[PDB]
Amino acid sequence: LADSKAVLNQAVADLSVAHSILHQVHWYMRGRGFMIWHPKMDEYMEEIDGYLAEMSERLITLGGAPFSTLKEFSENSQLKEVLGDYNVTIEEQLARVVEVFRYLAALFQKGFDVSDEEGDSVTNDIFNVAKASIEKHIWMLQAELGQAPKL
Amino acid sequence: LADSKAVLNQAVADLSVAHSILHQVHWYMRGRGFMIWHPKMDEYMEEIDGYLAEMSERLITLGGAPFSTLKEFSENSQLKEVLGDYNVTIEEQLARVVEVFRYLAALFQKGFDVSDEEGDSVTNDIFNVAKASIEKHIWMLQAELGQAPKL
Amino acid sequence: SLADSKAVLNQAVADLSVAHSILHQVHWYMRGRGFMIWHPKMDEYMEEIDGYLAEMSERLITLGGAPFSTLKEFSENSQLKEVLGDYNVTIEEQLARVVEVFRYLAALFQKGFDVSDEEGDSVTNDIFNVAKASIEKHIWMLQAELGQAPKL
Amino acid sequence: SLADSKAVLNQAVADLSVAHSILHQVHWYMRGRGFMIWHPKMDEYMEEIDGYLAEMSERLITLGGAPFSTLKEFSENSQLKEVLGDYNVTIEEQLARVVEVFRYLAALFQKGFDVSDEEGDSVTNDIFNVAKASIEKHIWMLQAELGQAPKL
Amino acid sequence: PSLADSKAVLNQAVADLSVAHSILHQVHWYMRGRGFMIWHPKMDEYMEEIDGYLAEMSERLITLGGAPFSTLKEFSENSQLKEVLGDYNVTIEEQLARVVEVFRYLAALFQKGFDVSDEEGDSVTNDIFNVAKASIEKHIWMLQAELGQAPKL
Amino acid sequence: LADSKAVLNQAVADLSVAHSILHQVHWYMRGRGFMIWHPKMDEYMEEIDGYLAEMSERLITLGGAPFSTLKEFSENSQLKEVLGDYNVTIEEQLARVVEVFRYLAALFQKGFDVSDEEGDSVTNDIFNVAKASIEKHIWMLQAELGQAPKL
Amino acid sequence: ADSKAVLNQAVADLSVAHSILHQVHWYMRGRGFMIWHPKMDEYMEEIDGYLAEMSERLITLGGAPFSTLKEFSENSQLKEVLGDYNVTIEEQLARVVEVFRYLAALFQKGFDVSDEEGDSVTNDIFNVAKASIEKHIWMLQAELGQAPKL
Amino acid sequence: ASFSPRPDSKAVLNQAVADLSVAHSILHQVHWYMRGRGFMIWHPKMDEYMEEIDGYLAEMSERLITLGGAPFSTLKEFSENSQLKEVLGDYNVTIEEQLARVVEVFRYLAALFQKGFDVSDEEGDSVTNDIFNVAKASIEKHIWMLQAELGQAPKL
Amino acid sequence: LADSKAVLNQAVADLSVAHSILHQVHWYMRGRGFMIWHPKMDEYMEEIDGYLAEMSERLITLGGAPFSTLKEFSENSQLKEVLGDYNVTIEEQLARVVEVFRYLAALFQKGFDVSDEEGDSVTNDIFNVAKASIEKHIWMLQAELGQAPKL
Amino acid sequence: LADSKAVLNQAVADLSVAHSILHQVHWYMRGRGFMIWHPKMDEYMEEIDGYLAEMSERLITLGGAPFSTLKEFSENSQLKEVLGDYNVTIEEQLARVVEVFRYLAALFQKGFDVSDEEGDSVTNDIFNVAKASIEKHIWMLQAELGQAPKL
Amino acid sequence: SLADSKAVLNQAVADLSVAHSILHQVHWYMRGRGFMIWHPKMDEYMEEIDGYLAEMSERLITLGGAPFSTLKEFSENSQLKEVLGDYNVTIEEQLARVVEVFRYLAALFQKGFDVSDEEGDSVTNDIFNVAKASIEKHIWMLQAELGQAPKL
Amino acid sequence: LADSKAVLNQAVADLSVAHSILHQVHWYMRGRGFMIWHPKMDEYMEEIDGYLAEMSERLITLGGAPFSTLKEFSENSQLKEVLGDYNVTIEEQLARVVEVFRYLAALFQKGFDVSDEEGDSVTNDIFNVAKASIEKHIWMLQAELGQAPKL
Ligand SMILES: [Ca+2]
Ligand SMILES: [Ca+2]
Ligand SMILES: [Ca+2]
Ligand SMILES: [Cl-]
Ligand SMILES: [Cl-]
Repeated sequence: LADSKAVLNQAVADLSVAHSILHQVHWYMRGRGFMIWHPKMDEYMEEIDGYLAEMSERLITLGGAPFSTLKEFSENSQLKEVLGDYNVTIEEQLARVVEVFRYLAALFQKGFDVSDEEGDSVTNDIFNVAKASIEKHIWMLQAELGQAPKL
Repeated sequence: LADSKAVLNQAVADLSVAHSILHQVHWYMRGRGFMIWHPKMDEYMEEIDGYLAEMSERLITLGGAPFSTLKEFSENSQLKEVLGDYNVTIEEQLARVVEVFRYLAALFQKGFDVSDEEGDSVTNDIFNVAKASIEKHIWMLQAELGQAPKL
Repeated sequence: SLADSKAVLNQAVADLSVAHSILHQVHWYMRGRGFMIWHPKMDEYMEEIDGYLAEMSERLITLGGAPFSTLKEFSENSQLKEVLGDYNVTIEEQLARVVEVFRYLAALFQKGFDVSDEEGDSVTNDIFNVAKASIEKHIWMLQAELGQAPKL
Repeated sequence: SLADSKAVLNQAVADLSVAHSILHQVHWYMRGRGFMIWHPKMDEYMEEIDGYLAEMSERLITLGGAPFSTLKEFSENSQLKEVLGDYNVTIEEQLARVVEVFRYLAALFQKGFDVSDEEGDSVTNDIFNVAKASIEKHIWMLQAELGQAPKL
Repeated sequence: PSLADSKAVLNQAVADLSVAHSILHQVHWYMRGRGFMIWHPKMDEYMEEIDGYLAEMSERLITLGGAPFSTLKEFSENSQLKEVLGDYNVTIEEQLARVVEVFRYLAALFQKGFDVSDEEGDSVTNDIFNVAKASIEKHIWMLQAELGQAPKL
Repeated sequence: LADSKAVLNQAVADLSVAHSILHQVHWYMRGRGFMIWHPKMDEYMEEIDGYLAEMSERLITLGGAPFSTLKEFSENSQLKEVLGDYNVTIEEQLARVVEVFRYLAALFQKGFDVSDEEGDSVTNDIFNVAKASIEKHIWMLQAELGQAPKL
Repeated sequence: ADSKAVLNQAVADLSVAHSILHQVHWYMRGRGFMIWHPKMDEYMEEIDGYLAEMSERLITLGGAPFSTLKEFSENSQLKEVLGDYNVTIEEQLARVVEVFRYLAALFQKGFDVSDEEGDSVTNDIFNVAKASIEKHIWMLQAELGQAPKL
Repeated sequence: ASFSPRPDSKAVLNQAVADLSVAHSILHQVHWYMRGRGFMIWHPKMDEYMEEIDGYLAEMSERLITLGGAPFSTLKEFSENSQLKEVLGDYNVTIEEQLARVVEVFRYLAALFQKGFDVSDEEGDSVTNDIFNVAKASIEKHIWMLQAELGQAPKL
Repeated sequence: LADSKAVLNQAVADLSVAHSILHQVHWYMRGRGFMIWHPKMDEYMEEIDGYLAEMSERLITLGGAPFSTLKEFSENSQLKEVLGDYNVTIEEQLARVVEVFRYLAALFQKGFDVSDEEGDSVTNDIFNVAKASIEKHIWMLQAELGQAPKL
Repeated sequence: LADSKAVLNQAVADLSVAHSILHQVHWYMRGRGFMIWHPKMDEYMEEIDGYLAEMSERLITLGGAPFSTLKEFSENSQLKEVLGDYNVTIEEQLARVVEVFRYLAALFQKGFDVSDEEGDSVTNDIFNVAKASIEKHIWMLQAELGQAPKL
Repeated sequence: SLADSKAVLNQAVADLSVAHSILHQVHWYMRGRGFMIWHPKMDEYMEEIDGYLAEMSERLITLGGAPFSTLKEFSENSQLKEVLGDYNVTIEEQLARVVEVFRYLAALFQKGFDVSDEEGDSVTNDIFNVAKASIEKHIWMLQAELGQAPKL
Repeated sequence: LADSKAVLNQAVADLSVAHSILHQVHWYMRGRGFMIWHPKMDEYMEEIDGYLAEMSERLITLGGAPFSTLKEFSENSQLKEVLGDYNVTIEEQLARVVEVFRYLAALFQKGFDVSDEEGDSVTNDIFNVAKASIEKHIWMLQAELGQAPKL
């Protein structure tokens, strides 16, 4: 992951698995707070989809070839998936979302660094904008869980 | 179409009493979650009013005569009302709404079946659409309570 | 100190609930020339009555009262009288029924205005004033359709 | 399998085309008290009829059929009869004409439902059910304006 | 070339539309009878449309170097429309027929405005009058139809 | 002006003449600030029309008979009109609008007081709301003119 | 009398034009379908708008609009044919051009007749319709690689 | 070059300018420092409350200016003339305590608006009287809802 | 796929793979018509996400457990994925979309039939509504390709 | 036909230079009134662009060939441009806009006359509508400058 | 260590809070020709200042900081000085005061840009860049009203 | 900031000529695809006008003096214009747009570099955002032509 194209493709894989994890959280959620957090997962999925559009389009624009099959996403992503379980508590589900978002914020920092080293300023801006928004979500999720952001 | 007319009128009575119960829950709600659930009861009331419109209008269209006094609603409905009470817990209020919705979904199954037996496809569809949404709400309310829909 | 304002707000909860029921009967059983305009107009009036019901019930809860909240309580405490629906009522008779209900509500709202003013409950007083204003405007328009002066 | 479903979709293409023309005649030639309500109301009904024409023609094409698509085909295949426009028709005679058209359409839509309910094309079946529901609701309202029961 | 007559007819329209607006307001306020609920707000739509022609025609007069009438005295004195005291006892049919008469007058005035501006070569003014006449004549057809009558332009 | 009906009808006349004066200011305006103040007169005319609607409708509702001819407006209004003149400065035009608004605010105080005495609380509120807005405009116009409101 | 006759001619011809456009919309296949199929809907809505304007003006003038499919079909100068899927996009768009050239010519006739009669309201309705139809002719022709050739 | 002279309807309007400015600051503190279950509904609710407070500040400051007054218009003036007390922000506060703080601020404001209602009524300034009445109505509705979240009766 | 729950879960897997395939077509598209069909794939992706929401939520509501990992989607779907290739023509890409949509319409017919025999009229309607819309897309794509729908 | 096409093409050149002049006025404006008049130039530019669209499209429709290079616009326009200068007063700027608009209104009268002579009624209407609005702007600009329109 | 980025964000919280107060003073005490344009313009500028306050305070919280959140803290930490309101200030003087505040904010935002670039806090860096761009554009417009170049 | 100012003014000239070229393509377009690409040129012109506003305003803000005559735009732009020609193929028109956009993207990279060198971070962002969008359009135009972006 030492060129802009490679880190954008890593993000295509990781955002695709993150979307799948968010969807599991949305579907399997139970507990007090469901009525606010279940639809919130749809907002986060739309957010992730937007990152995926910006980063995939930029990769194509640069002459790359985005991963575009579930096998590629699953094999390249560093995120791990588990079977859905309704008995996970809402506190646990929100903590899972924070863990996913911390990973994405770290990936986006890597993308920011790789693109800055290569002078790809457009790609650098894409990762900076996505990092800003995801870190704001981490502050809010952590605040609901009674915690500091701990970036 | 005597039985289709009869089940549409039963729904007019039951939806009228359901709306009154939801209004009670809206007004008397106290406890953590109030700010989400108090306005949610307004959304459920608006939806119940929409079914009351659809079903009353269809009954009139079929040559029936809708119940249209409080006495007729209360005496024909199988839902029981009790005095308002601020000390019902918020989770008990949600379970009250689940009980009302389980009753409505069962009524709408009966309506679906009666209208099918009398060949009244328009009435059958009104009950089918209403049942779908009420069952979806039962899932969400049960999820907030940490439980399965049990439908 | 505000027992009477609370009592008149709860009277309004009952009467607005029965008024809504009567308006619904008019909406459903209406037949006659003018149906196409007055049938949906009843829906507009029902939505407005629901608005006053929200304002007045919320104010009652806010003052530490307990709104009537069952159909039996509305029926027993309202001063309005319901009758079985009948398609043979003329559309002019239906509109006159609405005027009668509205004249009662305007009178109830004046009572609420006076009681709340006596007790110094200026917020409740304004709720009854705004509601009375609009109901009276409706009485003018309904009466005008019926070829009459408002007769307030 | 699909023959009856396609045939009734095409019948509906012809009948809806002629119904649209009849409603346009009513819209244009209308005179009398109620004009200002009922003249624009015919535009609303015409837009609804055009909506069903789009749904039904599109499903027919989708199923491999070929919609009627000339005025001659519409006129020859429709069971509705058109007459010269006449400004002397009374407004209640115009509304009765619309009710007659709508009763025919509701019966056609019931036929469409009947050939597609188990047998035939399930998507066609939903289209005809939604259309029948709305037309029957209009028959109630038109009949109510005329002081009558729906008499379905 | 002199646009004195295009200016004069625009100003005549300023006065007449002002008085027409007042008559329509009277109809709106004093209306009683079956049909009130559709025709009372309809008079508001008509007032708004009359106000729009007032804006178009006054602005064009000003643009042409004219001086619009701008006092009630000037409107009342220069208008050819006559006003009567408001009366709640006028039937809906009579009120609609009064509006028809006002509108036939306006359509006639706008035809005069069309002809004068055409003769003076003022094509912008000409178009303003043409567009206003078209809509007023459409309303006359609709009002007359409510009254069970042909437009009879 | 004896009673609520009478003061409402006085306002019908005075608002009608005020609208005419505002229209004159709108049409005849010339000078720096035209592009702000010419459309502002349209806003003020629309506000005036709104009070005319509220007050006329209330008068009809009370069983009165609104003035409804130009002769009645002109004869009963206390406002005086003069011929339009392009040579009036914009600051004189705005001062003329202030004068009209001070008159209306004073009339609406009279309407407030008469209706209060008669126990006509609905009419009372109409006059109070209208006075509030007109006085706010007097502040703003006076400020443009470099002066205190001086109510 | 002549303005009324040409308005009614337009009622018939616009009715048939609408039917032809609908045939084009329904039977369309070929590359370009996804842009041109919904474009026919826009043209149909525009044609219905002219039909409203022209029929209402005719009624307003004391005329009696054609108001039956048989009257439209018999009085229109446009010819309809059975619908067929085996028509290329270029032939479909050329059909639309032919119908629009006809309408633009009819609207010019309406303009001339109304001008002669001094019916300026009717004159303007024909002028506005002709302007828009001619703009569509340019675009359709351009898609076909052609000049407008009015 | 002196402090605003200590002073009627103008005086209570200016008191409200100071108190609303401090109430806004306290709501903003609650918004920023909020943690605990309920954050996702109450954090944005504070923004709605701040916008509402800003609305009253506009109504009341504009009325004061219209009456020939001179609103407080510096942070020193708001802080020193307000009866509300601010404390340093702290993340360790529970949702229940945060909402209780908002209730206390709103009870104070409703009491101030009753005083403004009473003064303006005595003076015959009916426009000012209505501004205070409308603001009081909405604040008291919020007190009911906040209290209901806390399981409490409104106690108004 | 013997009960409604099983066919709804099959749809969860197949819609998830169909979404991935549509995303590939969106990204790798080249040829005349790109400017209209590239954004059309976004519309189809949103349509598929809509089907997925209706069907997953109904499965949860019925007491089932949706597939919710990429491994589950890949393994259970009958749709096959291939590596992205820019050197596929737009005609080939649209034909690929038609193939996917024919499969989904056939799945929705299976779901319609299973739910119909169970008397699960709500689930039956979800499949019928999705059938109707996807088959309308097949008509349009085929028409662009110069062909009959050939359902 | 030839003369209408020639006047429409003249308008394409003149509107292009007028747009450039108005942009200069927008950019170099300084003085009291900037905050009203700077954005007003944008409204005027948008309106000029609208006439450029109408007149160029009509020219193409008639079989003509619009000027479509800056060289053609500058060489064929009758309007003269000068270097931008911040030192111009607001009132001098507005006067420059009035001069441009007077020229455009005269050109549109010529276009109206020529198209009327040729019987090109569609072209005639385009010039008439454009002239009407430009003359209304001349009234308002002149009013701001304390003057009559002086058409 | 993001000590310096946190510190400059908190400096902005204080300074934006005082700037909002100064703009509110200008809005309230404004008199003179141009009032009708510049009085509401101050509301737009206040809304903009409040937007930057939200962006910068939220970023500070997200980074683990603790925003100033009392009026005493804002006043004591801000570098901007407030004076008592005065109706007798001319429009030109009021606008010049706003320019001076905005020049200060732009310089603060350049400091925040610099500090955050040095510390590698690219998200904070972008927040200050976007705010500086807009404030500088306002300086151009205000100076242009005042007959002057921006003189950044 | 002399060189940041100069590159902004270069962009004012270049964007003005690019808008003229895009207008020519819009007007003279003939061939299959006209109906999608003709209005597309309007979107691209509106976007170019947006950059012209951002860049000109920034130049004014920095104390510069934007080019503001057609002569200055033509003299300073490096884009060459030719006479309009209806017989250019539609695919050649799209390739002409790609050539103009490759030039603009190179100009914007130069603007990014010069402003970064001079420490003008605001101007730097303006150029980065504009370059990102133009590069995205090059991908899409190239894809229509069946080819890679080839940045
Ligand atoms: Ca950005
Ligand atoms: Ca409790
Ligand atoms: Ca060619
Ligand atoms: Cl509880
Ligand atoms: Cl070509």
